[PDB]
Amino acid sequence: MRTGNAN
Amino acid sequence: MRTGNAN
Amino acid sequence: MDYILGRYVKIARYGSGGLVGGGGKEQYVENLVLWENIIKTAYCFITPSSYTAALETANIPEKDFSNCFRFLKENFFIIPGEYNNNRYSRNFLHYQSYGANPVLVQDKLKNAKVVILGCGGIGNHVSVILATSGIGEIILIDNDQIENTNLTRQVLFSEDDVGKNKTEVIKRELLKRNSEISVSEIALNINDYTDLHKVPEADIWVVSADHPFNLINWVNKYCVRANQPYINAGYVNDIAVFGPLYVPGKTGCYECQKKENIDHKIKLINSRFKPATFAPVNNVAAALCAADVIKFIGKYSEPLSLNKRIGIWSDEIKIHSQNMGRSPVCSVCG
Amino acid sequence: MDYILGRYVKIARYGSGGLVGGGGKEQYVENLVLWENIIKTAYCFITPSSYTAALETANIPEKDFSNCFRFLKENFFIIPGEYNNSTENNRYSRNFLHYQSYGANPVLVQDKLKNAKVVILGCGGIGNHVSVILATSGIGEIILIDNDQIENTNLTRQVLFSEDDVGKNKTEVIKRELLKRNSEISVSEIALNINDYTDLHKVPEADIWVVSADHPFNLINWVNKYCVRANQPYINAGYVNDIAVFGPLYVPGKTGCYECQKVKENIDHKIKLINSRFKPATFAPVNNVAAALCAADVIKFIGKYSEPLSLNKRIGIWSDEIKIHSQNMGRSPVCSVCGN
Amino acid sequence: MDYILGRYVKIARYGSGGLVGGGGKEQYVENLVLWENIIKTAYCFITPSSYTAALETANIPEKDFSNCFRFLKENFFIIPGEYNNSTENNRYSRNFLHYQSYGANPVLVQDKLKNAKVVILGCGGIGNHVSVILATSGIGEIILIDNDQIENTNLTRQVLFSEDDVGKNKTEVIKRELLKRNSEISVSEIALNINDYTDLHKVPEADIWVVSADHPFNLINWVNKYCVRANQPYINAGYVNDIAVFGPLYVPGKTGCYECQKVSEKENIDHKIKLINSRFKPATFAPVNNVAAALCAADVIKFIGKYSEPLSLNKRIGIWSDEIKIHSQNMGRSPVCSVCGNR
Amino acid sequence: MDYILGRYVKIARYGSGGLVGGGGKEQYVENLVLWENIIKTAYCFITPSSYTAALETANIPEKDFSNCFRFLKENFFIIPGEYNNNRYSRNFLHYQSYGANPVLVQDKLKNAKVVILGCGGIGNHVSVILATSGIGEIILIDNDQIENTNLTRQVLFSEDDVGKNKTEVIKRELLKRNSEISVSEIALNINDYTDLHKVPEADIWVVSADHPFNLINWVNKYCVRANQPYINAGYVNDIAVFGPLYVPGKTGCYECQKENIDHKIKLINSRFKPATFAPVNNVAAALCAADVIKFIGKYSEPLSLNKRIGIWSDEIKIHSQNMGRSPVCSVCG
Ligand SMILES: [Zn+2]
Ligand SMILES: [Zn+2]
Ligand SMILES: [Zn+2]
Ligand SMILES: [Zn+2]
Repeated sequence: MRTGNAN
Repeated sequence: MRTGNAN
Repeated sequence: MDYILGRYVKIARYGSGGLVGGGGKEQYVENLVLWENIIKTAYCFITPSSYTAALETANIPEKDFSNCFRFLKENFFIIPGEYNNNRYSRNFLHYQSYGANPVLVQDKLKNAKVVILGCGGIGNHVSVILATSGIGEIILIDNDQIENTNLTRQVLFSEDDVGKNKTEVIKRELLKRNSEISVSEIALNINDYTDLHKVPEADIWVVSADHPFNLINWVNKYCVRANQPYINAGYVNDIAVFGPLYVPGKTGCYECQKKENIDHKIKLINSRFKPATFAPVNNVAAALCAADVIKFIGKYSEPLSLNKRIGIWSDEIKIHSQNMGRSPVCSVCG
Repeated sequence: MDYILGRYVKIARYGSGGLVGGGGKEQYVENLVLWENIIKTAYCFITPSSYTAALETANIPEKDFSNCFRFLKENFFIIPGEYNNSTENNRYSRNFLHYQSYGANPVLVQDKLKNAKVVILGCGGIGNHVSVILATSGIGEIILIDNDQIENTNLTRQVLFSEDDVGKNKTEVIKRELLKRNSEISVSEIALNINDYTDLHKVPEADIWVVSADHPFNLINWVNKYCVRANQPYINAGYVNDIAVFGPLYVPGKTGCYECQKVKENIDHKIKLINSRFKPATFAPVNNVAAALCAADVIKFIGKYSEPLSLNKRIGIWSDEIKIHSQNMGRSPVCSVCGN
Repeated sequence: MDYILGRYVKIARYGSGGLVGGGGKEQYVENLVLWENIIKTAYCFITPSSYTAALETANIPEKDFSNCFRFLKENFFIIPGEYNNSTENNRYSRNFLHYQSYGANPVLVQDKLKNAKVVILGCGGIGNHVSVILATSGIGEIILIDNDQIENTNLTRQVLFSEDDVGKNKTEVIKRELLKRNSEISVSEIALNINDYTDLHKVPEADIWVVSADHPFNLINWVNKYCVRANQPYINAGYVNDIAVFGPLYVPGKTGCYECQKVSEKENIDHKIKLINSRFKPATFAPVNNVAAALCAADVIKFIGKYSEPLSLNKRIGIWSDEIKIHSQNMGRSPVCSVCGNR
Repeated sequence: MDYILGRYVKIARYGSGGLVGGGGKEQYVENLVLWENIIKTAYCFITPSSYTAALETANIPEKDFSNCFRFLKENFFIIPGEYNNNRYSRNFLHYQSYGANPVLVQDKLKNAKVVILGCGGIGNHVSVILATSGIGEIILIDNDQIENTNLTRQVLFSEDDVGKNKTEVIKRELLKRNSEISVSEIALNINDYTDLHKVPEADIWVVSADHPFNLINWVNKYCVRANQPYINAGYVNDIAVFGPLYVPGKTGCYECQKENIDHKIKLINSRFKPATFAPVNNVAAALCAADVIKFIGKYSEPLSLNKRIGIWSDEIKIHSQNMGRSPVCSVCG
């Protein structure tokens, strides 16, 4: 969540 | 939800 | 004007009265008298009937009948008989249940183009939903070859396809499943921002490539300047993620709401990063992404991820939403 | 006694300090000094290294190293070096970081799957999706049970089917498609629809039954009763129009059963007619959600590395609002079916 | 107002119901009773008949007739009866069916063709073929622009040219072959090859420029720059060895331009590259030329005729000849373009 | 033995390395040092050269030169000097680029015989491409006259020609273009199956006639029984169609894959005229001609083996229908 998506 | 699943 | 009871309506005795409806529209009617009046009213519309004619058919007062009628109509439990009119039949019940005319939704899908930017786990699952739902034109964008390792979650791929281009094989498999649509391929990975110019205008871009780490930042920026709707989907290890669904002039964008030796160490660790992929998590992100696309184009219901990045947990019973509303101070828009 | 940093760990400068990990295990550490120490510590395990060898390359005092090490270990951000003894080219390797992040040895989870047997009862939308996940994750034997044939309206959800497959049996086509994707596993098919309760005796014993067949209305009540008597684990998955449903996963002696928390002549005729006309408002996204989370529970139930979500719960995920809810289906000692 | 059933509609019993129409507009109706009603209604319009004169003649419910009449009218299977006066000795009779099937009044389309002026910039194999399709479809004015002479190796793709024409100007030969085929139209020739960018000022304004001359390498870049400044539509066509290429069709203010989607140093190898490239000659193949020419001409006809969208709007399209493959390159409008920005 | 760089090879600095070739065989070489070595190698073969002389002439390491040489050879970017050399000059480049010896291809065309069954729009275009490509003998079969309406699709026809035999006018225009070939005319339309026995044996039959509305079925049955290769090409209104290409025993054949309603349909269909459109006509004909040239030339696989291929004109679309051999087909096997 708080981090960006893997792809 | 309160009723059963369709399949 | 005929009205008809939708087939997706379900009724059951429960508590003090009973349940009318199935799914998110399911309603607990506590008053048994009212519940029975609702069913006696619904019964007059099993085969299509005008209001006045069903009123004469029903053995309940004009007052109650009007009320139960409006209850059924406002919940889309009864629909205009014309909406009852096939390949897309079960989708048709879905649209009806939201008070839409299915044929009009289906026409909007037929007339739409969707870019699938990334043809791995998410693209596989999104593109097949879109194609079998009758999205008219699908543009597949990827320069990758299929590996034996893909097969865990890239559902359209087979052991026999290992070595072929993902776009080529997706196209074949989408077309096996709906020969009525058109599918395009672009042999392209986004390795620089500049590469986004090769991606054509569409109703919406479905963005889901693992790398480069900042692909979504480039896409966001390109799409704001191009006024291009897009939706992001993917995962953060075991958490399924979809959203935001960016809509020019209407939503916030991906950027709206958000020491020497260490930065070096941080950079090394993060550059070794590989996601802990798991098909269930992939398939969840992709399914709810595709639902938002169909809703976005079909215009029968509000997409969930408007202004929102949504996470569904897989090791806990948990959905959590992050607000991505417009910011006057945003570095990209506003 | 080597430990290695998992590839699935990311760290982020965020807020006053930063984040360690991605996913359910993400931890926010408010203190920038402690978080910097966790970074300096994690970095020492990029290569497979014992506690002391890693410590030897750390430039921080041992008490801090030691606390950061324990933090990384308990969250499975660092794992035993041998848990990384796969090949990057193993067909199942993607899943392996998933297993590692739960503190499991991927080789061992994978061995449990390869030795398992799963009955797929119902080969419609849910069965299609559950069975390919299970097949591509390495469940060793899949038994497909359905008597229905493929129509044209199936194609919205039934992912393994094509226009060319119309007229054919669902079990034959699913089998052809699963073995095309994973020829290392075993797939069998039984031509059956559960018409009476008695029919259930024709369904084989297995690690678990995945139950999603379309008819009759009370198929779960049957399957539940049968499975309780037969000591057969099962998972139900389905939808109620726009809500995706999975659970309960019934485990004999361990969980509640389906029937555990079960709480006018003319009017009754009307209900019965209304309900006989019922057809669900199917929608692939909803189907796919229910099937995915069902498969996840089946994989965890057999692989044994994390607790299935639907133990003692029927779980609903809404599609037209952001909403998950669970129904308590825990054991009642008073239950009619599995009780006294 | 009469309606009439188009002669290009056909009908088959298929699957559960049947098919109505043919080609791209072909409709599969699954409902037998519906398909059956559609043909009963269609049958009433074989003769040019107003809705009710045709209605007084069928044996189905009035409301059922309306559903079927709606289906037929929307798909252009029945058309206004006014659309059906070509003299029948009208050369463009078969073209009229085409226009009708797209819901257009073929006489109005034909008139737009009559009033149009088309520049053929390059009179090689693509120019040959495009110019002949245009002449015989009745484009009123064609300006041939080329300064090359006919050679014997030309005869493989250059459809208008005889053995006896070797040595003549391509433009003089195209013009006589065009006037043999349609004496009604007007053809002029400009003895010119674009070698300066300034040479483009010698090219007259037209409804559209058909650009196929490949020499020099950056002909299209000059053409594109010039046409964006001059508000001048153009279409590019050509081939790269075994791949047939057409598009983009540039429409001022509407489409992207050639430049929209566009963003050796060692001298010892730079010289090797230039020699290799100076010796280049395309592996010409008449079927490749012809597919490129044909689709380019179709898009010219649609562009001028207005009855259907050209395919090469915002796209450069490549058709492979040694596989079953069409691929498009994005040439949609970029707001950051260095040629067509103008704002 | 000498090698020579093909004239159809083009080179471009691109991305992180460069492109080598154009068209279908276009190769993107990611590595700059490699791309620059391929260039140095190719430069050695601009004039015919043996492997040893070019190893000496290119001043690069043996392991690198050998890699570049194999690269260029495998893509037929350099070819045996013996394949090099003419009215068919450009066609030769085409055959060279598929790794054929163009003389041997051309010899095969020169010695072939092709039936054109139907001399309307499709037959016109096909016959002219076949004629100018050097097919040695062409037999035109049609008994129709030229009409003013023909002039929109029938490229060989002038105004002066309205009234004359199609077959007649095609023959003299083919011969103005390639005199070295021989053209026969047979004044025949196939109004009964029996008629086909008059259509002579050939390397291939091009089947374009859409008169009557069951012709391909007749042709299929004849060419099956007579071991005769054929190819179908036509149009369904705005869709161009070509294929299948039928090869005795090698491929599949065309058949491998109420009352008052009935006279109503029969009447409507009796009035059918196709919505013809020259660009569509020309696409179908061009691709058919290519397949004929490939079939008799043997240098590349014809596209429509086992396939019926549609090209749309109102949208960007090619689609092939499966027509591979059926074990249980009525007609063959
Ligand atoms: Zn913003
Ligand atoms: Zn119980
Ligand atoms: Zn521009
Ligand atoms: Zn056959």
